Amino acid sequence: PEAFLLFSRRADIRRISLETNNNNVAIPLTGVKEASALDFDVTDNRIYWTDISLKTISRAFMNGSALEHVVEFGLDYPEGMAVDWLGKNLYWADTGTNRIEVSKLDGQHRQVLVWKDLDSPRALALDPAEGFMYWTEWGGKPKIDRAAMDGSERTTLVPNVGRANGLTIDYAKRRLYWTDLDTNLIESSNMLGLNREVIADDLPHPFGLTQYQDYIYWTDWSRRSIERANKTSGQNRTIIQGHLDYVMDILVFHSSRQSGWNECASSNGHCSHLCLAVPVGGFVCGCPAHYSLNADNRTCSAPTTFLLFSQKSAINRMVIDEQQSPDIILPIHSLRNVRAIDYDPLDKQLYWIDSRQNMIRKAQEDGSQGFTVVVEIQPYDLSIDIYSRYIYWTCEATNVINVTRLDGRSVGVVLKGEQDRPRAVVVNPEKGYMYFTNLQERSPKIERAALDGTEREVLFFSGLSKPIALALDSRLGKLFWADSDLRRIESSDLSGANRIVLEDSNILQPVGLTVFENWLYWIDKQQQMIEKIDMTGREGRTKVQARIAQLSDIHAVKELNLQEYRQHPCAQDNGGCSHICLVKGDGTTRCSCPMHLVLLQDELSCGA
Amino acid sequence: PEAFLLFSRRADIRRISLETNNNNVAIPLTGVKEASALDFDVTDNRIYWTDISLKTISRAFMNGSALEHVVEFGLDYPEGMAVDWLGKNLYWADTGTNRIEVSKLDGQHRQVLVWKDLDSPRALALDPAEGFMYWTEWGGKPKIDRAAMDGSERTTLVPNVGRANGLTIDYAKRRLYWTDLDTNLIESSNMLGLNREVIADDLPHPFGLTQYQDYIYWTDWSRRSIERANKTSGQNRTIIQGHLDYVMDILVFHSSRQSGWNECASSNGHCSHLCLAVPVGGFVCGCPAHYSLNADNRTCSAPTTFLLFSQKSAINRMVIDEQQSPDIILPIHSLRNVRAIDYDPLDKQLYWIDSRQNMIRKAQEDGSQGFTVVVEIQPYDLSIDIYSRYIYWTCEATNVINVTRLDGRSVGVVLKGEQDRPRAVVVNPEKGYMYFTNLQERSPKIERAALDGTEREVLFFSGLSKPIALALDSRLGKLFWADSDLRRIESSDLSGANRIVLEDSNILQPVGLTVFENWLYWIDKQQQMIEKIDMTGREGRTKVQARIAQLSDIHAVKELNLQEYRQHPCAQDNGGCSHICLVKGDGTTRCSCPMHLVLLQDELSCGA
Amino acid sequence: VQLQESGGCLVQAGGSLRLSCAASGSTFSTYTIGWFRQAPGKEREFVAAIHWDGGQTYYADSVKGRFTISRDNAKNTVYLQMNSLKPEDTAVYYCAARGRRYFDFTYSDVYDYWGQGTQVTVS
Amino acid sequence: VQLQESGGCLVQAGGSLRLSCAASGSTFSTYTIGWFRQAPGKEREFVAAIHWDGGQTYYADSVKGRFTISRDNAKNTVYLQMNSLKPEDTAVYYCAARGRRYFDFTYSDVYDYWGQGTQVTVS
Ligand SMILES: *[C@@H]1O[C@H](CO)[C@@H](O[C@@H]2O[C@H](CO)[C@@H](O[C@@H]3O[C@H](CO[C@H]4O[C@H](CO)[C@@H](O)[C@H](O)[C@@H]4O)[C@@H](O)[C@H](O)[C@@H]3O)[C@H](O)[C@H]2NC(C)=O)[C@H](O)[C@H]1NC(C)=O
Ligand SMILES: *[C@@H]1O[C@H](CO)[C@@H](O[C@@H]2O[C@H](CO)[C@@H](O[C@@H]3O[C@H](CO)[C@@H](O)[C@H](O)[C@@H]3O)[C@H](O)[C@H]2NC(C)=O)[C@H](O)[C@H]1NC(C)=O
Ligand SMILES: *[C@@H]1O[C@H](CO)[C@@H](O[C@@H]2O[C@H](CO)[C@@H](O[C@@H]3O[C@H](CO)[C@@H](O)[C@H](O)[C@@H]3O)[C@H](O)[C@H]2NC(C)=O)[C@H](O)[C@H]1NC(C)=O
Ligand SMILES: *[C@@H]1O[C@H](CO)[C@@H](O[C@@H]2O[C@H](CO)[C@@H](O)[C@H](O)[C@H]2NC(C)=O)[C@H](O)[C@H]1NC(C)=O
Ligand SMILES: *[C@@H]1O[C@H](CO)[C@@H](O[C@@H]2O[C@H](CO)[C@@H](O)[C@H](O)[C@H]2NC(C)=O)[C@H](O)[C@H]1NC(C)=O
Ligand SMILES: *[C@@H]1O[C@H](CO)[C@@H](O)[C@H](O)[C@H]1NC(C)=O
Ligand SMILES: *[C@@H]1O[C@H](CO)[C@@H](O)[C@H](O)[C@H]1NC(C)=O
Ligand SMILES: *[C@@H]1O[C@H](CO)[C@@H](O)[C@H](O)[C@H]1NC(C)=O
Ligand SMILES: *[C@@H]1O[C@H](CO)[C@@H](O)[C@H](O)[C@H]1NC(C)=O
Ligand SMILES: *[C@@H]1O[C@H](CO)[C@@H](O)[C@H](O)[C@H]1NC(C)=O
Ligand SMILES: [Cl-]
Ligand SMILES: [Cl-]
Ligand SMILES: [Cl-]
Ligand SMILES: [Cl-]
Ligand SMILES: [Cl-]
Ligand SMILES: [Cl-]
Ligand SMILES: [Cl-]
Repeated sequence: PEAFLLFSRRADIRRISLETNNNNVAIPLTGVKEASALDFDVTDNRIYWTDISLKTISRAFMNGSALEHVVEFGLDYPEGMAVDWLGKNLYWADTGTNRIEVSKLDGQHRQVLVWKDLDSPRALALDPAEGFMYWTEWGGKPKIDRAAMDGSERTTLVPNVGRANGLTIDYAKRRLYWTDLDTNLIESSNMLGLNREVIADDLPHPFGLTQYQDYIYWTDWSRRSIERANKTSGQNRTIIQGHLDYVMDILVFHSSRQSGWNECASSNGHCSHLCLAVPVGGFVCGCPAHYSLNADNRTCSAPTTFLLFSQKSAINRMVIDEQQSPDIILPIHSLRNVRAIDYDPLDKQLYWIDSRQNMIRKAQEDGSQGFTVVVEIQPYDLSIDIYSRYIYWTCEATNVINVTRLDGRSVGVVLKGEQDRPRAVVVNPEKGYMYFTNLQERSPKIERAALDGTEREVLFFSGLSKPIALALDSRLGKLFWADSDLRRIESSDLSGANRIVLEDSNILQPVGLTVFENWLYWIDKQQQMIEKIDMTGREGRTKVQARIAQLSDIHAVKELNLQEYRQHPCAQDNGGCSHICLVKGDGTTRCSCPMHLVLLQDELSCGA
Repeated sequence: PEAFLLFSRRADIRRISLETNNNNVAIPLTGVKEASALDFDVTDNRIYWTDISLKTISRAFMNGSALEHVVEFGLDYPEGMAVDWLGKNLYWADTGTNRIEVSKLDGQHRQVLVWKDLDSPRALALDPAEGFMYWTEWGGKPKIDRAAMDGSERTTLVPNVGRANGLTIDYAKRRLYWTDLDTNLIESSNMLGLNREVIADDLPHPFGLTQYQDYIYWTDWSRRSIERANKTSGQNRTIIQGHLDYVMDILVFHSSRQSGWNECASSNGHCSHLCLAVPVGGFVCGCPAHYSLNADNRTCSAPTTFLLFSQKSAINRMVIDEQQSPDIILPIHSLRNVRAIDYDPLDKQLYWIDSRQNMIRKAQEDGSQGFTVVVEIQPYDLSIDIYSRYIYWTCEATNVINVTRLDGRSVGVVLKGEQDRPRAVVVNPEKGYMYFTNLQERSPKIERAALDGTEREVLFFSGLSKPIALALDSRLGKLFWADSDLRRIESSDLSGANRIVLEDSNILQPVGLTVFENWLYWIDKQQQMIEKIDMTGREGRTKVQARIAQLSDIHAVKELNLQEYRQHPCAQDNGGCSHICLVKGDGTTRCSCPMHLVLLQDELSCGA
Repeated sequence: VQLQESGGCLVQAGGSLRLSCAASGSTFSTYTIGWFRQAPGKEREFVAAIHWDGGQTYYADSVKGRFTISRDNAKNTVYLQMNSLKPEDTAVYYCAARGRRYFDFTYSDVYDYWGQGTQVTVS
Repeated sequence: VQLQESGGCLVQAGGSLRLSCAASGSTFSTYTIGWFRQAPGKEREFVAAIHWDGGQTYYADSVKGRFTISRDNAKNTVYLQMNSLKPEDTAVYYCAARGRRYFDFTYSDVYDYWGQGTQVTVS
């Protein structure tokens, strides 16, 4: 086929033929605001581009159709992006999030490859035929690093360089090319960073770089042009096209720049998800974020135990492993003001309250199958009874505890009352009780009641100011609460005995609690931190992540024991009850009702 | 010359040649969001268009140069627009404001021509060679009206029609064309609205319309096309171009559609501002809004006395005349949250406080020569001493009365107290005193003091809750305040005697006062009303305008008698005082200082 | 003016579903109500629009013959009747309104009010 | 980040004027500060921009040779030195900032912060 040049500028991606050296024509795209980096897949006739203003990476055919946004979440400044044409993978570097990530060319199986000790990666270049990837860094000390295309064996390749841009590989002659924006030079070296050469030292403002055959191409923001010169001497210079202000990136669309081969190019290396190249010309199978590679070194298993913490407009996931894998944001759409979260381990769906929309919503961790459970009212906190498939939530407007099935059908109200101000809530269906904070005027309380609203008991009425968070661990028989005004975290038995302060120092605004294994996690909204303490008392209080803005809630997810779940007497058709199924101290069950109904003489049904 | 068709669609105005093979090419414009109506001036090679989203009417050459927004204020839905190519005037119709307006083609001398009993005018067509003006109305009873191009002799031309669109005049054959969007027909009548004929009754969805030679052109939103047919039989139909979705307006750019002549084209009728055509082929001279035509019927005089009333993001002007001219919004840019307004009748400049920017700004009624006088701080109210050229304003943050020269040079603080809360303020430099409300906690007061801060006297301390507005009339010796809590407006002498309630019923939230001569105007923010009462007693309480949202202040402007102004002893260079010039009871002057200075032995200067 | 969509849920291939858009704070006699849909990783797409006063309806080619937009004579509510649902019809369906009658109804930028959207999944 | 312009006034033709842009929440090690102008009835026009870290300056053709953009070394303030002022230089001058280096500095839509602007009128 014929080679042509593609360049990005403003919200346009245009084509310049090299048969005519003119014929400027735009690629018919829509929805583009600020096109930045560019790449292509010649066998698919597809182009790829990042949008710094929209925080997206997208793709489409040259014709203009099949326009897809393959990366929409978790981006801040996606300056670098490159296509793995052999393994059919998309790589990118985010200067804001300080991450090198990979995914399929359609966006599936997104994984983080570099995240430790990485300060502002900019340009990115891939060598899949050999298994190396190269990127520039605008960190504290700018440099050019190299690593295997699975993120391993990272190393510094060129330490003595300014803030480089347009990193380009000459695959025929084994040379790296880049533009030093701090010294305004076009430089070069071999693939190990040695034999530095200055290609052009008299250019006013070079920016963006590519290479094809005997020539290098660059854009000059001062001369507002795209130019070309002999790749070795730097002479034989010529103007390709002028009057082009602030051209961000250039490349030569031709098959001769996407050559080579690896085993990922033939049946994806028998990998179930990611086939990632490693030196020399080899490959390793990869998995999505927080997934683990199986013993066959080919297939991937989803995480069974993880942490969930929410912000105002985001819900994130975090695992606890030896690798210390980075936290990710879940692709949940239309998050406005998340107030609390919960998780159903049976159907593996995430629940949350949005205070601006005043709804309780549900979705899969990948964002699909969104559903509104309850939608004036103001849901405050929620807690799921996974055995009876109920949601216990408090209404800030009507001051009630309302019970709703997972499919949205209302069960009824189990707590209403003069003076009552129910807020935080946690259910303990293993014992048949619920625990909630009662923020009555100038007399806050932590109360307990049966899951039908009966057996009301005030557990604590002193040493409280604004108890705002609640957690519970049924196996240990412990209740946990955090007081945002008094700035401390306390604990007690489920009976209410043995009240003790766990932490009361270096805590500004605790607004969430959860229990992992023997650790008590909490979030400090003002300190922007997640911390944890060892409830066995052996290890000390540790920070786990900082600089997290607008923290809202935190919730731990344990792998569901199917056997222990099916042994709960309300797990099988609600124990015969039409509404509320209550576990007794015997281990057997009762049936009860919300407050607008009454239990009939069959001791199982509720009638008005 | 060559004829071609221009059409609007989305944010683009495009060109189609009628002689050549249809070469659809876009006019290189910028900043367009939603182009709707279209017109042109062939002698200028200029095009005109309205933007419904941006609420503007703009102009540019066919090459895109000299892009100008000639109408930027006071627009809501500018659906109709037409170019007077003989008198070089711009006409437009706004469906929202319910107004037919005129101005020069560059935007100068904007005037309202039709505003009384006008319900939603849509399309607009001009016939300046004859002096007539035609428009369609989408009001309660749709019809097509006619009037002289100065706004007079308004009449109903076609009463029996639906909501018409694309009103077009065949100047050669004396017929009107329009599209009835309610019956989906293309109709035609003569210039008298009689001899109705149906041109095309089988079209799926016609919308835009224009006429050229033997042809009519129209856009069809169902067929997504621009089509053409014989203007008489409706036969010989053809498609000019397809695959054009939702084309708003069309026109033929050719000199054959801008013929004729009138006296405005030869000498502008020797009018100083506007030359407006009237039947039959004559003209009359017009003036900008609120200007008056002198006895020579050629020159225009600016309004000498008028009323100013401000909203949150607007400052408006209003006069009192026989024809009852409409109120206009002054082209003041960057208004965010206007709290109070004032006016210097000497240099004829407008002053106001913007509570969001927290500054005191100044400009003319042109909107030009904007200047910030005061720039944390929180100006609340202001009152201008037009003789000493000072502004007396209260600071809500620091609770002081601060004085500042008109050019921004600070004079100093004249009042400050431990528990003082000075808010509303009005200056009486003819007597040497100022009046201000003191909103102390659960003890609101109306106080008086000399213009230097001495002789503090509480005039009233009972019958008040939230005295929020103040006004003063020096010839009558009367003080006026309005209580927003007690919902009443009172009056008293400057001494403090004869306190009387003027109105105390049907008043929700009075937040402003002013005096014209014998009338006391006020604004009710909650009722969105401007009302007035007669102080001499002959007439009763009347409304002057309704449905005015977010009212903030109101201020009357009286024509300044310069010889009486020069007789004030502080008008001649502050009477020799370096700071505060005080009129005393005998008519002579005294010098004083702000509180951080002291008067020196020379009895004229103030030093630290 | 506020808008609230409802009716979205999981539904089989070839099945039917009716969405509704509750409206508040106006008579909407000067409004156009339009429906949009946005699938993950795709641009927002125009579906249908209707004049509250007039009854004129406008449809995208991808939903012609299958989708019908209608108006309630009683409760200030616009409906979207969706028949013959394909898997590609899976998206979050948004309700939009603008106080103007004749304009480019596919131009989503010029609409004045939007709802929270409701999710329609088709297997 | 909050910006506040100052220095605008009335100046003769051919005179000189220096504008300044104050700063708050000084994240300016990663910011580009640009100047924009807007005359009444005209589109907003790019004037000049500067990299706070780096020192690179960029100018419009209508102000080359006459205008100069600079940084303060102790104040967190960008200056716009305006020499050889023409009457058509009359406009409200706006100071804009964006937490990014190297982009189309004339693209006013992508800047993140703006000031209230200051009025310069040239006779
Ligand atoms: C557009 O549509 C027209 C029909 O609506 C096309 O036909 C033209 O029609 C005229 C008459 O309407 C015919 O021209 C001649 O008419 C005279 C009589 O002329 C007098 O009467 C007519 C009608 O009352 C009036 O308009 C005149 O001013 C006169 O007062 C006959 O004596 C001739 O024999 C001849 O018929 C033709 O049918 C035609 N005119 C032409 C071809 O010049 C018209 O052709 C269509 N135009 C296009 C561009 O397609
Ligand atoms: C507890 O939460 C449930 C929802 O989970 C609330 O039920 C909702 O209550 C409203 C008003 O009581 C119902 O609206 C009504 O619908 C009927 C039609 O059935 C209509 O005729 C009425 O005019 C009114 O619009 C709504 O349908 C219902 N929703 C469900 C899913 O049951 C309940 O009100 C909450 N309880 C308290 C005390 O807040
Ligand atoms: C009454 O209004 C005047 C302005 O009309 C206020 O004067 C302003 O006062 C501030 C300080 O409070 C001045 O800022 C100062 O600038 C000098 C440099 O000249 C600097 O050395 C100081 O450290 C301080 O930053 C400001 O320039 C001045 N403005 C004018 C036009 O004089 C006055 O503060 C107001 N009164 C009260 C009680 O607030
Ligand atoms: C858009 O360009 C693509 C790229 O070819 C076309 O989509 C497919 O292209 C492959 C070749 O890579 C063909 O085998 C397929 O048949 C194409 N798909 C379809 C549905 O035709 C597509 O044809 C182009 N679109 C237009 C309108 O030209
Ligand atoms: C764009 O067109 C306008 C109008 O055609 C040009 O402005 C003037 O046009 C007249 C003729 O109509 C010439 O006599 C003048 O010399 C033109 N003005 C100037 C300053 O040259 C305008 O020049 C055109 N602009 C471009 C870039 O082509
Ligand atoms: C580039 O320059 C080298 C000399 O350094 C020369 O040998 C080579 O032929 C040149 N190539 C082209 C394409 O001009
Ligand atoms: C390129 O450069 C070298 C020497 O400067 C030489 O081969 C030749 O003259 C130049 N031009 C071309 C077109 O090769
Ligand atoms: C997986 O990899 C390890 C080390 O790379 C290797 O020792 C092991 O044999 C591999 N697993 C299988 C099933 O081959
Ligand atoms: C169609 O147009 C021709 C001219 O091209 C005209 O003479 C003829 O009368 C028209 N025919 C009809 C049926 O309108
Ligand atoms: C102006 O016109 C009015 C009426 O149209 C007339 O009474 C008056 O005499 C005219 N004055 C002049 C100077 O033409
Ligand atoms: Cl303790
Ligand atoms: Cl951290
Ligand atoms: Cl544009
Ligand atoms: Cl004439
Ligand atoms: Cl107006
Ligand atoms: Cl530079
Ligand atoms: Cl500098």
